[PDB]
Amino acid sequence: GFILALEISNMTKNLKYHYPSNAFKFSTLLGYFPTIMHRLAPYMNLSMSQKSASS
Amino acid sequence: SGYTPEEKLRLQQLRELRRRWLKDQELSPREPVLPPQRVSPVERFWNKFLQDGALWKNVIYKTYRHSIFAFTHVLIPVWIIHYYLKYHVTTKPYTIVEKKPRIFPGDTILETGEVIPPMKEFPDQHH
Amino acid sequence: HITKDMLPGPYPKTPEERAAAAKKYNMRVEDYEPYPDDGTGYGDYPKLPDRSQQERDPWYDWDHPDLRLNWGEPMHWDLDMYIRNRVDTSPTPVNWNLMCKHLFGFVAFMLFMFWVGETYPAYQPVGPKQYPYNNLYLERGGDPNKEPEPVVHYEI
Amino acid sequence: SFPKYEASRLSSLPTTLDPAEYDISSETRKAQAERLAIRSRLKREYQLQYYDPSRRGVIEDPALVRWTYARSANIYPNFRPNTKTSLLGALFGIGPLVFWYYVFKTDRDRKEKLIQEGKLDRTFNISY
Amino acid sequence: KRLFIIKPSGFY
Amino acid sequence: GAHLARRYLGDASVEPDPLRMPTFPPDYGFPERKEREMVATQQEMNDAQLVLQQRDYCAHYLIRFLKCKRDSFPNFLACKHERHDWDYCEHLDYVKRMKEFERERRLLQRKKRREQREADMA
Amino acid sequence: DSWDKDVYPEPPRRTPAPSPQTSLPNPITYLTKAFDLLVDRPVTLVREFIERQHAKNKYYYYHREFRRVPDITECQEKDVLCMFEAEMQWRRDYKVDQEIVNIIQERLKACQQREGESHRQNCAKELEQFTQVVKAYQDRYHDLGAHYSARKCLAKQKQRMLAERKAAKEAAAA
Amino acid sequence: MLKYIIPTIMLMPLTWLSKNNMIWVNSTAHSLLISFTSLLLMNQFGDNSLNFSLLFFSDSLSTPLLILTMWLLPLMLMASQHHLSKENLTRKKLFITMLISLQLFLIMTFTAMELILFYILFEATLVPTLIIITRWGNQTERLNAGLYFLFYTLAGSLPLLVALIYIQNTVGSLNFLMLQYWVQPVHNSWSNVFMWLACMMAFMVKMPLYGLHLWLPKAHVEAPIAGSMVLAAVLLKLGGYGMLRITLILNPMTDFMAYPFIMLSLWGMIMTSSICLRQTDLKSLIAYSSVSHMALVIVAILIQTPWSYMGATALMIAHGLTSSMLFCLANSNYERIHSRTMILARGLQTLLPLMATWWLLASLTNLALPPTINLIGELFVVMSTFSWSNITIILMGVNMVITALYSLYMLIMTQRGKYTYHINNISPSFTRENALMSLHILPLLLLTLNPKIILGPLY
Amino acid sequence: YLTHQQKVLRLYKRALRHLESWCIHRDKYRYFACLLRARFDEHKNEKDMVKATQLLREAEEEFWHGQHPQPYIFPESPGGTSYERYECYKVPEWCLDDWHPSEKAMYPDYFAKREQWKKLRRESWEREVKQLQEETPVGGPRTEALPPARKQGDLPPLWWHIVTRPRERPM
Ligand SMILES: CCCCCCCCCCCCCCCCCC(=O)OC[C@H](COP(=O)(O)OCCN)OC(=O)CCCCCCCCCCCCCCCCC
Ligand SMILES: C[C@H](CCC(=O)O)[C@H]1CC[C@H]2[C@@H]3[C@H](O)C[C@@H]4C[C@H](O)CC[C@]4(C)[C@H]3C[C@H](O)[C@]12C
Ligand SMILES: *C(=O)CCCCCCCCCCCCC
Ligand SMILES: [Zn+2]
Repeated sequence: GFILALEISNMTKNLKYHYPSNAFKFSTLLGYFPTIMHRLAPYMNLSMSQKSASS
Repeated sequence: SGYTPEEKLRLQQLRELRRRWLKDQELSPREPVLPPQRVSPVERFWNKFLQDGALWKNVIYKTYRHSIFAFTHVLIPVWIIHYYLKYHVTTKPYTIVEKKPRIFPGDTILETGEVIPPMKEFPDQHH
Repeated sequence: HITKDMLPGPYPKTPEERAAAAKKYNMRVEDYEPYPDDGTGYGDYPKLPDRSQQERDPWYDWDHPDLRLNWGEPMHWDLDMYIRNRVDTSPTPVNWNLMCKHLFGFVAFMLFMFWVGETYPAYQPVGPKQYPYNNLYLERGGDPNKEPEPVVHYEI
Repeated sequence: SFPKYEASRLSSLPTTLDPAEYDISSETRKAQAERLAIRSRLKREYQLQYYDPSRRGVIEDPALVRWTYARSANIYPNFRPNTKTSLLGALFGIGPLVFWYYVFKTDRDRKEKLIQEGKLDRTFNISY
Repeated sequence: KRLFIIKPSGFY
Repeated sequence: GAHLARRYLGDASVEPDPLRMPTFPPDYGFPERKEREMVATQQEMNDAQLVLQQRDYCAHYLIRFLKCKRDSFPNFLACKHERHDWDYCEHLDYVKRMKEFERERRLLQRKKRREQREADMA
Repeated sequence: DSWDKDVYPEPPRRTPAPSPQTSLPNPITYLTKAFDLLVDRPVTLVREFIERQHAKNKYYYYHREFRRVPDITECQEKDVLCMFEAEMQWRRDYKVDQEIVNIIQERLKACQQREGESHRQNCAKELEQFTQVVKAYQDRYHDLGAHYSARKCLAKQKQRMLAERKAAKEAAAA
Repeated sequence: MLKYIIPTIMLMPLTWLSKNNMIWVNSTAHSLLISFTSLLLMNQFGDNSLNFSLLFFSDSLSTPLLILTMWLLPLMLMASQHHLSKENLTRKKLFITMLISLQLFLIMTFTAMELILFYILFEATLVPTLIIITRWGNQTERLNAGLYFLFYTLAGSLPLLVALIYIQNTVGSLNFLMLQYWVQPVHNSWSNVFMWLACMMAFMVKMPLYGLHLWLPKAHVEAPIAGSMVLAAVLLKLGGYGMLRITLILNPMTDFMAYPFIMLSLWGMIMTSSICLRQTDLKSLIAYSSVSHMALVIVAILIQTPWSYMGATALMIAHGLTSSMLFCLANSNYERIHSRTMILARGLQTLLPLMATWWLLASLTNLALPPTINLIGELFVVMSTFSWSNITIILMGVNMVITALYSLYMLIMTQRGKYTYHINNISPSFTRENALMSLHILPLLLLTLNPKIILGPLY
Repeated sequence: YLTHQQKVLRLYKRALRHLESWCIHRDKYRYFACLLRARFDEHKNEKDMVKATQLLREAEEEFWHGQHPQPYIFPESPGGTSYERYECYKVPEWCLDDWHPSEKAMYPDYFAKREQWKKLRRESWEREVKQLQEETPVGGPRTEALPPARKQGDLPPLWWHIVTRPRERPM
């Protein structure tokens, strides 16, 4: 891991452009589990409460 | 894109008021006006006693405050706890249960003097 | 001291009513969109975009900074669900569909592999370990009266 | 050539990628003029009372009153029993009650049968 | 520099 | 491991099954086979309070090590010799398990050749 | 002395004698001496003074004793005066039986801690007695409901007795 | 019970015959002396109840409710002072007379030995309660709230009157001690199905049961603070106390007749807990919170296990103090901003540091943080319902999650964020307001030390 | 409403900030920062309102495809891990009017020096109101910008809360 990380770490200095990868964004955004479950579950529960349970 | 002719005036007019407001927020040397307060005779002693560095005599205050702490936060509680456990908790059945001590072959029991026979001879090997 | 004409009312039927309704809620008469008149009780309350308060400009000078609101602005029917502590609808760097496919695929793949790795366990080349006195029959709570089935292990 | 952004109800369309932010006509430009005209009038009334040094209390906000009033009191007078409201009322009002009745009635009928037979382990079950 | 810190009344 | 490939990517009837071993009689092939002896009696282990997974043939070394540790306190670096003795004694117990495993593997293959020989002629 | 040793039995203690194999000073012994001096000694003096005051003013409290009265089986139908005394006695015995299950449970829990890693064998006596009393408690006072009473307990018993009577007869039929 | 009935009645002469400016001081002081003497009711025996006379008795179920009732009266007088400070002197004394007469009926209701006497006093609490809501309520909707509060209770009570009189003719007595010995099982017939409903629907509507609760958001919101405290703390417990008595004479029919009401309660509490996540009115959110906690009590009473009856008694007393405290906290804000909207005043922790401490403790006990008696009662019911059916743990657990969500949502909207800029009259909390919250929470947290006095007759 | 120049400038600022996050290393960012500037300098003179618009729309679509998933944020900027942090220490000025007299007595100079602002605020209020109601069109204001003071001794209209707003590190 050190060798693979250290050499991969050393490649940040090179003047090479980046290629946005799905694997990179997948790790950056925590697998989307927050961005989905923290927008979907609150929306469904808080929409049933007003439309169905209350009104 | 920059400020219109009037905008530069308003910000300057406010920026002068704003910087004057922040100056009023400073406290005068006398403030805060603390009402008269009395300390204990013990407190007065250390106020002037400790002024001199005197590393040899400075540790005394360190041991003094730690000596008091151990007495009021360790010795008193353990007195209350030990008195509580010995004469109120341990006088009730099964309140304190100890895992019985392990007896090894070759030990001597302090209750009867019994000696548990040692284990048989091993097929000794040096490895 | 709000009067009956300054409060929400029934669905606007005539074109004139929508003008009065839009003026009541501080909106342009061409920008006022009442909810569908399907009988769910919305009346003439304006329908605003389903955008979370987190999207609104964070640098603009709001009357209510934390709610991103202006005194007199018509509040969304679901304002309390779109507060900054709740559902957020801001644009995301990755499309919503691609997010669900990737996350579901990852979870789906991992679960299958654990099942694959369950029927094919990795162990070491050793037989069952041996314990004395009939596989510890007495130690493991065996009945003292009923003599156990003898179990014998041999040197090897 | 890039994948055109796809917007769901929880992922709003970015303003930059929105075609409505570039094609600016005279109406669109004028439309924002009136929006900021009303938004300016309200911002004026608030500041007259907000900054007034002789005011102590709460600035009543009719927008806030209308919001709460529609959410509570103006719902029933605007309710019509129709196909949508009737079907949703039964599905969300009576469906869950019937569902849970058979989940629990079936479970207790099953358990009660075992206990009578003696097939349910209740060796140390003395707290209920 | 000592600055006056505005707090709600703590007397009550 | 490596022997997994011979059971998963290969025939399973030619490999031992740790959930079924031993699959052959213990005395088969061993005339008057010897039996392992336990130096420590049941009472000694019971009074020593050893975990059931330690109540094994390798006991009577753990007891001696535990007795030393109680005696060398606070010298916790001592009793190292007794640790190695118990580590070694357990090691011998582990190898014997491998011997039982290799013995099982060979016997299974022996049954394979014997069955094929009489099967092919038939 | 404080509590009866027959109700709450404790096996005789056995403490191994120290057999040190090191020249270093065992700190626990030194702390033990300090604790017995700076903690145990001052506490005992205070307790001794308190104890003497108690002996000066000595008085007694008595354990209430209830004489048995006719139980529900001997009460006539719809006779509240007899049923009242029978039911109160049943409720009292219900409380006593609840505490008996606690005494047995306390012995079972005490055995598990005292025996350490050998509990599963040395505590088979406690477990068997615990299993017996619990089953006796379950047969009498379980499934009665929040509105339990002597009448409900009696009816459950008669149901159990009838099944036992029929079960023996049905088996003996073969 | 004459040692508490007569002193309570003497609070009426004390109020009318006292100086004009001393009506609050004298009534508060003497109503606290009455509460002090109610602790003599804890002379409870393990086998027999404390039977005073032919009319009144007090077992371990009535005693905790009696102490709660007599403890609330002084708290109700502290709360009402602000909004009655500018009212005609005679009408201030009529208001106080209503509260005293309401305590008089309650303590006689919780101690009546005869169910028809229980019904009369159970039904007599309506008149003083309705008058408080409609006369001293603040909004126009108070008039519509009284009618809903009136005809919901009576629609269920009048059938109960027929059933009670029917039982007396068949059994020969409605005395509770007699019913404990002369009770006969209820045969499964269509006739007894409607006896069971008559005996229960009166008590269900007061709990209230989900479905029959529409009167509670109206009556608990349009009433003054003093009315809202008694309504949610005690008057909801007349339904619970009634069922804990009348289910003695309803076995074994309760085994199957409880299914529709358990489903309405188990599912109802999820529904009402979810409503609290979207309520725009702070007082209304607290009202809907009562329906969820009282749904556990209905389930607790209908399964009839010793662990369920111990949980129900603890839940009622625990919710009695918590619900009353929450209404008082919401009322302290209302006396400054004069609006019940939750999202109008925010960040109040910045302006009222100590009142936010009460908010925290009120919310923590509301979401049943152990070892509070709120958790003890809820925990006991969960264990009892698990034995009834293991699947109920799903519904019970889901409600705990939703319960903690709206409890902290209420604490975060009003006590956190940024203060509302245009609200400039948030004066420091008065000693009266701070003492009002202490008298709720402090006894609530003390009962954790000795909780056996609120665990009912089956302890 | 935003002009084409305003939108173009914003895209240039965001791209560098995201590009800065991509590169991390300064020298690498410096290399790519200039190349990004070069791509912008080659369309500055474009006077075609249609071809220029197409560039911006295509420019934005390229930014979205390459935007950093986790761009750097300044701690006190919206999204950075200090935004609104000290809002819990910002008390409104009017709270001091509720202080007990024995508590105002601790700061006699501050409160003596505070009555002046209250005295100043009341006196200026009438002029500030009059100035606004005479410069406001018949139909009401068309924007939120406010005029300054047009005399000497007159403070700008609506200055009280802007001037007196809580500090940024009050406690
Ligand atoms: C907020 C909106 C409203 C939400 C409504 C509530 C959610 C509705 C979900 C849909 C309904 C699902 C329930 C289906 C009926 C139950 C069937 C079942 O699977 O029960 C499992 C288990 C069986 O137990 P038993 O009672 O003995 O029944 C055996 C029958 N052969 O039953 C049990 O023993 C109890 C087991 C409880 C498990 C823990 C609770 C589940 C939730 C845990 C958190 C989420 C993690 C899920 C993964 C862990 C699952 C245990
Ligand atoms: C011992 C510790 C550090 C002293 C030092 O070495 O500098 C000092 C710092 C603050 C002191 C404590 C606090 O001052 C509060 C208490 C005040 C009195 O000193 C009695 C005990 C008391 C609880 C103190 C015990 C101890 O002396 C403390 C804890
Ligand atoms: C087997 O029982 C464990 C599964 C294999 C894990 C270790 C994998 C690494 C060994 C293979 C590489 C050999 C050359 C170093
Ligand atoms: Zn007020």
